[PDB]
Amino acid sequence: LCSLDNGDCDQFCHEVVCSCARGYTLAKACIPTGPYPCGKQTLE
Amino acid sequence: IVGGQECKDGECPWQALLINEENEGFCGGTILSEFYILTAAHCLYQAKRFKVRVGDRNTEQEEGGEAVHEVEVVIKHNRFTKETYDFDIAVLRLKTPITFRMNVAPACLPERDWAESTLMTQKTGIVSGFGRTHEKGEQSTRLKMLEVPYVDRNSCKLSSSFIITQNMFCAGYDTKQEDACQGDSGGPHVTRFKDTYFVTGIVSWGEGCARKGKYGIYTKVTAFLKWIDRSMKT
Ligand SMILES: O=C(CN1C[C@H](NC(=O)c2ccc(Cl)s2)[C@@H](O)C1)Nc1ccc(-n2ccccc2=O)cc1F
Ligand SMILES: [Ca+2]
Ligand SMILES: [Cl-]
Ligand SMILES: [Cl-]
Ligand code: NA
Ligand code: NA
Repeated sequence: LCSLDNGDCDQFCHEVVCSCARGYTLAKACIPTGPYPCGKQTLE
Repeated sequence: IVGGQECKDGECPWQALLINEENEGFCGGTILSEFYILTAAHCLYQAKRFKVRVGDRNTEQEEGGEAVHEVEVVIKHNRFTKETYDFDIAVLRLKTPITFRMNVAPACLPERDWAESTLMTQKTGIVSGFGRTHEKGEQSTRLKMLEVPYVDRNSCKLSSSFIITQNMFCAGYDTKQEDACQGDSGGPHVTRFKDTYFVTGIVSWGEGCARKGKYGIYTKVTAFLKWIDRSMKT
């Protein structure tokens, strides 16, 4: 169930089937595809 | 933002600022993608003509990474009215695309059902903007952020002079002197989940700022995820 540890998903969870925001690919975990993926603070 | 702290470099990169013909900021926004900014519908009434500045952390110094964008299309929720402040949401399509960089990057849009069960149930979110730093004072020349706890809808209703709708939620503090304020409207309320920030709210309204027994009221973005998606494809 997504109700326990978010189904182990790094981002989205539905019924387990994980999802990621646009700009990420499913590795559970979600992997950024660029230097400025959504929702990430930026470093110099 | 009353209380809180200044945003450090790269800390609040999805912040946008709406600027009027005087080149002064009057409302915030949230960067959604290269072409789209999320803001409050009520902001559109404040200036006939406005532009969007991204990358700014200090409105008194021109610094590396600031850029100005013209708005091509304004998409204002058809049900918004000043009578109720309900449906307080608009999307702006820019004329030219934003280049993401230090201090300029989008917040993530969540999936609706997941956001309702997983984000709206977190303890706190983060609000940011260049608004007043005291209810009676002047707008901040520095970008500020503030962690605000989600507030129980029924406590909020009891505290409020005005109707709280299902398209709103409440956040902030009963008596602690920290809150969003005039000028912060339209800006981001984001919620972290496992190292990623998702946009959960739009700064909407409050009875003053940081008043004892009052909270901040935010547009509930989950209620509009489908409306936003449709708007960004229009
Ligand atoms: O008009 C103001 C002016 N305030 C707006 C400023 N505060 C804020 O914008 C916020 C405080 C906390 C958040 Cl979040 S936004 C204060 O500096 C002064 N506030 C306000 C109160 C109520 C209100 N409202 C709510 C429901 C129905 C009708 C309606 O008018 C709208 C509104 F802007
Ligand atoms: Ca600046
Ligand atoms: Cl309602
Ligand atoms: Cl007021
Ligand atoms: Na809660
Ligand atoms: Na309060």
